[PDB]
Amino acid sequence: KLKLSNTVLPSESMKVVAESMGIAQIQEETCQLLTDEVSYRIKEIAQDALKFMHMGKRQKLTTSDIDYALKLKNVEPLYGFHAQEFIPFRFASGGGRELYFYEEKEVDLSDIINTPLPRVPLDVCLKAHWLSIEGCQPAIPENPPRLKPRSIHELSVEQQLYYKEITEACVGSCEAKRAEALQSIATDPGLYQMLPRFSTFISEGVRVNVVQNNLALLIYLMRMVKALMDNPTLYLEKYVHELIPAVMTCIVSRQLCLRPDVDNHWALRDFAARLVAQICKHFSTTTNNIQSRITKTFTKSWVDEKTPWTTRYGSIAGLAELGHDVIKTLILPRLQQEGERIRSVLDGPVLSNIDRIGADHVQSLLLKHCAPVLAKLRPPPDNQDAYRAEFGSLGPLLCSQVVKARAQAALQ
Amino acid sequence: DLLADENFLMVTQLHWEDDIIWDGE
Amino acid sequence: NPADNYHLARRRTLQVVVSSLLTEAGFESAEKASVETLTEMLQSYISEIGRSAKSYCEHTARTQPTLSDIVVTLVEMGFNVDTLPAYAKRSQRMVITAPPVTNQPVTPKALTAGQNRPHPPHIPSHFPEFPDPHTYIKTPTYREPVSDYQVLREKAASQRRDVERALTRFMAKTGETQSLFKDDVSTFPLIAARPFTIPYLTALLPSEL
Repeated sequence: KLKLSNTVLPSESMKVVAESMGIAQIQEETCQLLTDEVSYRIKEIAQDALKFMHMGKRQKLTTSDIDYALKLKNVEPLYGFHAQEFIPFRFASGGGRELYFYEEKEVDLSDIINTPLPRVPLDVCLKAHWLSIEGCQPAIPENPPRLKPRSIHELSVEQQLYYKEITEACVGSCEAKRAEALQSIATDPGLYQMLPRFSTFISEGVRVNVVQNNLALLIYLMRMVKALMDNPTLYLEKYVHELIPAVMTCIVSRQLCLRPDVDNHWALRDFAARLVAQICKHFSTTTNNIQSRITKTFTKSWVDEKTPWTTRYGSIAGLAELGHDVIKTLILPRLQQEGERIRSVLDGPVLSNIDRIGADHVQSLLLKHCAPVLAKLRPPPDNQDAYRAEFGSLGPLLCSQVVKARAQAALQ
Repeated sequence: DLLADENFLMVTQLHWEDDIIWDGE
Repeated sequence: NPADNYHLARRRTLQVVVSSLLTEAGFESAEKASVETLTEMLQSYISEIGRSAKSYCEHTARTQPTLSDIVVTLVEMGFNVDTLPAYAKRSQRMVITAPPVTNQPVTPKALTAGQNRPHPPHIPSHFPEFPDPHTYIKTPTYREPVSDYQVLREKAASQRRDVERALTRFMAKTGETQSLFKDDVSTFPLIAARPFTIPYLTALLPSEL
């Protein structure tokens, strides 16, 4: 079965061209005579431009194929103009005209000068790799993808040794070892079918690593989670039910080790955990299961009375990094409670506990989020004392942060 | 549509919130 | 993006050159189709002194063109070359800086690895090394076997003792029981002695034979 037809250009476009040139009162047989001649020349060239596509080993007819197909038929590749003498440009392609259907048809002559020129890409280089090693294709990134018998483990001993080396490097005794092992996790194509043992090693580790709050052990495991996520080959949402309660525990947990000093890292432990938490709510998303579940746990962590302030700071960070609208709709009705908590830490003399440090970190983070939440939905008018209607927390310093954001927008 | 593979992935079928360790001891 | 950029960087510089010459003339704000027309005549003009001055030098058995090959190339395009020293010394002229190059950031990171299996003698040393000792090859492993006579004797002994203790406690709990101590059924329960009607049959006869 082949219902191949012969499609020509419409004749009602050929009369428009003729009467816009000075040739009026053309017959229909005169006009049909134009549109079978030019529709043959388009068919003659597109069949001849397909020879250059095949010879150049491409599957896409580029714009230069018609320039050589025209030159082959002794017609000048010039499209915009036609030179009768032909001596200024002799069969020289000018690359066509960059024109559109939805164009503006008028530009300002200094708009084209002030725009930055595009980057000239890298020159052609010759890299070698291996498609086949004695018959087997390697999984390198240059490649696409009655007694019952004694059973064998589903991992090879080179794979099991690889797992042992990667896990003993990812506990961060040496930093270069970690970084390679993290890149190895980030781009090994054959790291599926080992992924249950990695997920179990992560999950089990954090739970027996928060019994004593060992921050490095945790910072290395969170970097291992981040290296597991950006690998494009492996299928992760079968294992995310073990991954997510591990990161929530890094963010919402108390620190058994020295309260101050590494709290700076603790904020980053909660910074790395809140980053990977909102990356996990960005991926793996179905209706009303993952993002809303962690949002509900974060909100009941917040509205809980008389929290641990480490848990409070971590949950505050976690709800803070959830995007544009989430702070637009959630952090709004709660400023008074935040201020009251800050006032209590301030009044009670107790300084040797971690409450004061937790309070300062929470207030700074909340104030930065409130700044753009404001820069985003209102003009920057009355930035001096109008914020005193919102208990006067960040006030003029919040206004200065909004001004810095406006300066960054101007730079953009 | 309730036989879709996702319904059976254990993120959508497990109360994994209970695992998060809060103030453990 | 990059393949478009390869052609576009060199076309967009040509368009900026055209816009600058138009501004020098007196035009501010030109029509859009009139700019892509004039920058198409500009690219076709550089490509025509490229093809014709190469043809005039290679006709004279040379490979790179001198000045005498371009002043005959421009004559054959009707240029009147003598007016060009006056055009170059304008006071109104601009300078469009060349398109930015990604070659300056040519190489972010280069490194080597070890544990790659050796090359077979039909592959010389200058070909790339064989990858990880796990990328392409696999061999099976087994579970750790406990062939130790001490722990096997201990396992068989403790399992026999535990099953006979479980059996005797179950049979003493579900029947008549005696006790060495007063009211002692939980600890040391004795199965009660029942008399047989013919006791030599259960005494003298072997049971495993």
